[PDB]
Amino acid sequence: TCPFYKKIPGTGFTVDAFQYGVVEGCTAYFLTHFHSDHYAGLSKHFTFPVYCSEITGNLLKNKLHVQEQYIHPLPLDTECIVNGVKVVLLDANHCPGAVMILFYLPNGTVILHTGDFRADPSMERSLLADQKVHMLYLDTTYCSPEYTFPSQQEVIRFAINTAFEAVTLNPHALVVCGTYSIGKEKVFLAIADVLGSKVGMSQEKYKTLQCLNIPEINSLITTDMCSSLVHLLPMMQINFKGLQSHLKKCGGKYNQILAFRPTGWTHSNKFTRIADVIPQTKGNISIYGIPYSEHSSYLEMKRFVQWLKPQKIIPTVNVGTWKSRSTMEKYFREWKLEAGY
Ligand SMILES: CN1CCN(c2nc3ccccc3s2)CC1
Ligand code: NI
Repeated sequence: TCPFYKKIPGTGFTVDAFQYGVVEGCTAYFLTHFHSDHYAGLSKHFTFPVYCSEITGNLLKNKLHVQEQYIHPLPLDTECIVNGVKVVLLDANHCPGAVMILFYLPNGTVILHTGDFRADPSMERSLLADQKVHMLYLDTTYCSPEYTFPSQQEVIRFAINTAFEAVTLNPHALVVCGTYSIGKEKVFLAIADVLGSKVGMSQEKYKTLQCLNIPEINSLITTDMCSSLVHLLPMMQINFKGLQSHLKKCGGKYNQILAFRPTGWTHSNKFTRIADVIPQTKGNISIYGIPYSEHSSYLEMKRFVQWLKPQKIIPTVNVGTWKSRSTMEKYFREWKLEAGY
């Protein structure tokens, strides 16, 4: 059964609620983004209206084979009426196609649902500017002060400089990058750009990327592995065994692998600066864990919420334990007392 924090009161709407069968009273199902925990339950047999971004709709049609008659893409930054209620989709700064949803309820209440997001000061100059928001359904993934990590720009500078140095020292080195979902494409695109290569990948991953409206994508990616010196592999293969096995398949073209595992936050962020990050190495294979996050840091989350000044916050992540709920509630109250709302 569908939990309370996925229902929008005063409407027939749910958000990211496809794994609960027919939700009683639901006339429109919104999907914030194409990540499996959020789309869980969708398929070609789904027969209710789904509202989403254009990019999310391309993935629904081509990857999940949802019938076109049920896919309702909406443009961003545009007031739309859905089943008698005004809504707006805003860019979430998460993965491609990810949105936040503003709902203007018939009674005058305004609700913002962030979906998954990485809060940024640029959101302060979206259509949110000077918009009173009564209720905030908040991506609380990293809602504790220990969760620190660098900017995406800093992480990409590290990855580009590391890959360029390694391949310039050894032109027979291969670069490999792990993936298990959409998101974090800048990691492999930026490395391939500095090396003068297309990114090589499976047919299935190529299909996924073809759905993402990335400018000049045909110039950047390929299924011809032999033509490419930056390869994408499943995240599960980014280990010494998996990479040794891959190197064997490359027909003596390469004698070294440099691999990247984009993660979220890890406990080494409590000790080691991005500049000082070192790999794990065995023989001619080295593996870097890089903290490329598509969720708000604690500090980014706190700034956004203190700017927005919501009357009530409903967490959508870390909801399952009393300890995590109590921790989040304590921070919301600190933030409110500090800023005066
Ligand atoms: C059994 N543990 C319960 C507490 N835990 C977390 N609490 C929060 C709160 C806010 C952000 C993240 C977390 S993780 C870890 C698991
Ligand atoms: Ni997500």
